[PDB]
Amino acid sequence: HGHVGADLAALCSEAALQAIRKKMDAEVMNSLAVTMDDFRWALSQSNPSALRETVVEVPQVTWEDIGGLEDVKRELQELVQYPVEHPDKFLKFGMTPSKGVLFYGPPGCGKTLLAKAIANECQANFISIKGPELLTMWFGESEANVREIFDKARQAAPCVLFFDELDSIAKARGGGGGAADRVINQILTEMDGMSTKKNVFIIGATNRPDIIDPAILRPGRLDQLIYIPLPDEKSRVAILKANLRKSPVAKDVDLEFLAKMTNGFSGADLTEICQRACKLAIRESIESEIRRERERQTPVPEIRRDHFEEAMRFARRSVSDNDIRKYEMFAQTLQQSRGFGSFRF
Amino acid sequence: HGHVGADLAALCSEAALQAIRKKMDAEVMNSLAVTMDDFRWALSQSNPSALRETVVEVPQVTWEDIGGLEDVKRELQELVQYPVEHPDKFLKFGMTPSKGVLFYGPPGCGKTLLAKAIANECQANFISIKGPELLTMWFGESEANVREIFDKARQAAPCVLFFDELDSIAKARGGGGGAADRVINQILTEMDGMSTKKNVFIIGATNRPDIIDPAILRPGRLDQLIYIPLPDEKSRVAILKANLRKSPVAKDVDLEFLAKMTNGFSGADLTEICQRACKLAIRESIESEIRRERERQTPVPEIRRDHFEEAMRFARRSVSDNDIRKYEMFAQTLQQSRGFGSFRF
Repeated sequence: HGHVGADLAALCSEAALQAIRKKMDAEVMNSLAVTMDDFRWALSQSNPSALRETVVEVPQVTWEDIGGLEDVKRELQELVQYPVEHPDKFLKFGMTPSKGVLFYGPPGCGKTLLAKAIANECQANFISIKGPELLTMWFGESEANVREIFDKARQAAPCVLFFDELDSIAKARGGGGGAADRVINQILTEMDGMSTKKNVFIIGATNRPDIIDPAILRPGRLDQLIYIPLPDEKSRVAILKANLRKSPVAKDVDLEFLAKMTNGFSGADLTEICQRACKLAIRESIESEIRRERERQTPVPEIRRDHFEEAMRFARRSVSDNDIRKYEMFAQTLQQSRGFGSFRF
Repeated sequence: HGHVGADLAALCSEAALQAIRKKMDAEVMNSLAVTMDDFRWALSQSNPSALRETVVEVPQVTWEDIGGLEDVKRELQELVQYPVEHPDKFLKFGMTPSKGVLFYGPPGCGKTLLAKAIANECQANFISIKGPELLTMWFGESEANVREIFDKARQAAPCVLFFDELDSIAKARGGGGGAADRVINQILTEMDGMSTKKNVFIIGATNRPDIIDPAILRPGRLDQLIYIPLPDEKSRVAILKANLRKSPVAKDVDLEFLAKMTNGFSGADLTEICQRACKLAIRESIESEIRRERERQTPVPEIRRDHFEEAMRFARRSVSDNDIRKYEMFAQTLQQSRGFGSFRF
């Protein structure tokens, strides 16, 4: 990751030289074996340069890592895919495609992997602007490097410009102020700049949806807001299956049972359940090797479900019942139907 | 109103003597004509004594004056009628009938006429304890006259003890305090005292549901809370029809059109629409009599729909969009389903 072609040449170079300095003696030269251990050493000792240069890439989440969220899935399809994959209908009905949408909800409930998924269906380059980048632009007073971000979105079109943690700045000046940050204002300017063409969609997501600039939520700007709740039972069984993918997990482990036990568990907590089960399998397997080598020389092939019990004993429902309460209060702050239901004639 | 049998005898006496002092001359004595004008004069000059003695009476609202509120109607039936009209099933399933329920919502949206209606189906004596009575008990430090109210409910069983404006005291000490009022505590004592038998149901209703004592909302006490929203289109067409009942209203007036125009209008505002239409019909009819008698001697049979236009010009949606917002926030403070939906097995 963060490896340009010259970095890859350096990687192959140092791996081949690790093979050379592993052989360590002319026919033996031709019999060199560049084995995966050499490439792993080269990776552990490779200094890449292409970090801090944000990568545009169609991500790999495929909407099955993020299960559930079916109405949110329909809104995201209608907001991203329909403008770009069926653009004739939009110009037929005269609807301008929406410039942006704004996720909100509990932290780490599958918001980043919910814009990657729709960027994957859209086959659009995904540009994630994390919260530290916005903060860095707010502190160096370099509020004009978000012109570069939007320009990079323009060249890398179609896009999903995931302004992750859009309320980082508002948290960073909690309190003389009141609205309209340094670089939030530049995001507003360069968001009002581009037309509804060029298929660049800003999906900036906020943990705290009330402290944000209310000028962001104006129409034309990120006017659609989409509540991303805590995972439903389908959503968190898909989350548990996705976090445990590529990891050798047992057959007698019942992942739907785990997803059925865990009600208020955010997606990040469901990762930390698996990352404390994998870690505990590491501990047991390493201890197995240790007491084998010291005694038997002189295996835990899979994460057994007894690891998903003593690992799940340290289960912290990280988001409170009063955080999601306030997110619901903001949610039907945005719900003001109020009697215009059954509008018939 | 407020007339005991001795007061009715005094009423007939003064009406008959008004007939006597209207005749004002023995055969003419037998030809006295006690006409309705004499009874109306007697009523206008009758001093009744039975006021300030609260009346227990099966009220006349019949659930059609309060239209709509269908789920609220089902909850009130299940809470009042089913304990008293089908009590075998409750002792079969071991369910104790709930001691009380607590309405809340926007002021004057049909909360008083929503406990009268269910007291009418239940055919239960309806005891309305208005907010000034609770305030009077809180100021005189006579917090032991609510023992008498509950005792009167016990004798007048089955009851609907509508503790109207239960949060009068909490408004009267808005702010050193914090909870547990003088006579709210006695309401709690005599509410916990009576058993689930005797069929006495407390339906105390609050405009402000958050300032009330949180010990009221404990189970056993007024644990069920029922949101009484602003009238729906069926509800406010029934309200407009009920307020205009006994008043001569035209045929070309379209009351469903009125109820369809008025979205945020509380029930009290829909009364003041009709009580400014009736008042303007009074003005036009009286002015008709005035310019007839001064000129033609020397009719507005009905409230025409041109009165319901210039009367509707002075239409004040009295409850704001921020009051009902807070009532909805309290309502989904009482909604924490949150993932236990689709609890299957």
